[PDB]
Amino acid sequence: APCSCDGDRRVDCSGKGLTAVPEGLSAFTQALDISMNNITQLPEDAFKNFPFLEELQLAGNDLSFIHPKALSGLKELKVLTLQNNQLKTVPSEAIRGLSALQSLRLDANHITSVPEDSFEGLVQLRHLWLDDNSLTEVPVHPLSNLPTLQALTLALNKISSIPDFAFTNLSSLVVLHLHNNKIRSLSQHCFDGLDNLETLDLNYNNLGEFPQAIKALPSLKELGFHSNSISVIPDGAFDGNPLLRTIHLYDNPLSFVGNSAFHNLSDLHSLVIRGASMVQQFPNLTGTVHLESLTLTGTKISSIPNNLCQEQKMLRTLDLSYNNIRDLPSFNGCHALEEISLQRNQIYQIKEGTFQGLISLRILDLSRNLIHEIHSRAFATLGPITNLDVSFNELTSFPTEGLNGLNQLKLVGNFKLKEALAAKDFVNLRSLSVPYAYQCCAFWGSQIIIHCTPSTGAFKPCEYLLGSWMIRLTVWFIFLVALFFNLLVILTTFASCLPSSKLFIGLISVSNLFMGIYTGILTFLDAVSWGRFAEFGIWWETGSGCKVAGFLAVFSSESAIFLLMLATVERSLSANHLKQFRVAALLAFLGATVAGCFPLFHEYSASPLCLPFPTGSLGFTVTLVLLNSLAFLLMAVIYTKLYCNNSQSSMIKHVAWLIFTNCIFFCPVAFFSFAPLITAISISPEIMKSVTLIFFPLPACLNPVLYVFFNPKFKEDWKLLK
Repeated sequence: APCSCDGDRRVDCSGKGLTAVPEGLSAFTQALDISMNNITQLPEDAFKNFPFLEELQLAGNDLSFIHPKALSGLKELKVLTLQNNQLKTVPSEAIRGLSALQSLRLDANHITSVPEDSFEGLVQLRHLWLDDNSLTEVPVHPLSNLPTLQALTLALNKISSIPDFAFTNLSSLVVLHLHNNKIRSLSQHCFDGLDNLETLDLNYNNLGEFPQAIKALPSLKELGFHSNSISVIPDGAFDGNPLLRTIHLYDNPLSFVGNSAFHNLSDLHSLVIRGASMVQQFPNLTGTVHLESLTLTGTKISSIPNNLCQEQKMLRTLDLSYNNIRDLPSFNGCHALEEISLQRNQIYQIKEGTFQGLISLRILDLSRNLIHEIHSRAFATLGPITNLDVSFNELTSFPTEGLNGLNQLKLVGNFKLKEALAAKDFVNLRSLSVPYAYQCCAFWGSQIIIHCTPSTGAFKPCEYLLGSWMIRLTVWFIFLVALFFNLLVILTTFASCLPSSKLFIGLISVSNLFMGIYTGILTFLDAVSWGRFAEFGIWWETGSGCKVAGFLAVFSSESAIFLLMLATVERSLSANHLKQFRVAALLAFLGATVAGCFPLFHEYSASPLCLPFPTGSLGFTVTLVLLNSLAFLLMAVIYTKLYCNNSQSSMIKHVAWLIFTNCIFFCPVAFFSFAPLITAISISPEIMKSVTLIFFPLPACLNPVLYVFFNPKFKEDWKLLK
């Protein structure tokens, strides 16, 4: 086939790379399609062989120059297309005989300018396209020869401004597109004569002032000018546009908006305003009763008018975030509204009648406010609510009537909400997020799974504080032994009436007795609250008892590591000083106090075991660990010198055993104290909590044991005591 064909008397020579006009075709060819080839010019009477031509298509052909008699002879074709070409100037002297055109597609061309005598004889054209071009000005004079043009596009060009009386002859214009353009300014009377204009396009431009000249476009129904540089919509700017019904103005530096500028718009269907910070009061909405959305964000208004919902009967979406509203009105008569999103405001209270008559509500966003009280019956009138977001407020008690269908609930940030909510009034709940991890223990941490957020575990226990009945029974002996044997050592040491060795041993017995007092407090708490801990956990962690428990635990643990680093400096120094060793044993019992009194003011609240480093803030924990490690290193370094260096032989043996036991028993706690750094090969918190719970009070359990059944001076002093 010289050239691919079809059965509707049409030749479709696409995809062939012709270098000339096809020949030998039928004289009855209805449409000549020769697109996507490589011909650059046509001789005269190139299309004389086709007297009955209607649809000529040579787009994507890359024409360069046209002979001013080649296209002649076509006195009856309809649509001419020459896009994706490189025509520098319009065939103005060649389109004179093209008197039967209906659409001239000269877009996607290299047109830089049109001549004055263009568009003559085209009295039947309907569509004009000059898109993706390089025209510097609007062709006013040539456009004057188009009295019946129906749709004109002038976008993607290099025009900077449109002068006055530049569009009078286009009496049948209906579509005007000027997007991705550079025009900056326009005159008062530039747009006159377009009485039939219905859709106007000006977006993606740079007009710095409101195009007030739109007062003469009565038939405008779509108005898009978004992504511009406008900052004030004046007062009364849409008087001449009553049939208008869709405004586009988003992404602009709108700073101020007039109070009565949005009135008498009966066909408006949407309204979005974000960033008008200079607006102080709610706009006048008289005459606009068919609107479906009000998105007023970034504004300083303070009071919702008390009758929007008796006038806007078709409202569906209400978004008033990022405002300064303080008082909320009655929402009765808002039947079709389903998208209330009042957030980032200054509302402080919710009344009974605030949310009455809302039968179609489905979304609520009352977060980031200062609501301190909510009525019990407030939510009893609502219908099929699904989302309720009240997080990050100042609530103390949460009503529960009429919230059985809440699919998703959010409550985080209400720190003063101590009361624990029940699981009977939220049977149809899918996602919950509460202020304290122990309020989640009542939804179980059937068919579907809730997903609580502050998450429970073993360092935030939900039934037992200690663990199984093995960690329980061993903490009960470490308490009994550390109490009774320490009391016995104190009694025999400080009631025989001392040298500077015996006094130090008695003081390390006092600081072990206080540690035993701390672990006893822990086991009584576990015992009282057996079988349930949610009831007592909130009262314990946010209470004041945890402060005393932590004070005793840290004080007993660091007053016995500095009273054993001063007892190695009294043996190395026997290789005089009764006064000084007695005034340095007060500065060890008062230096210890500072550390505990300290975490009490600046923490003891990240575990129920009330310690500072079971887990680890990167403050007190790392400092305690570093100080204890250096003291133990120096303690061994000092004794190492004495190691290489009667009653003196018996005391040396006792202090060496004390230092070995205390060094050995401390390594598990130090090693597992750095849990986040190494995760202990993804060790379970339950397992490591156990070992940091048993092995921590252990050293202050055999110090008075080792000393009472294996040291010569305990026998003698016992006998001088009877």
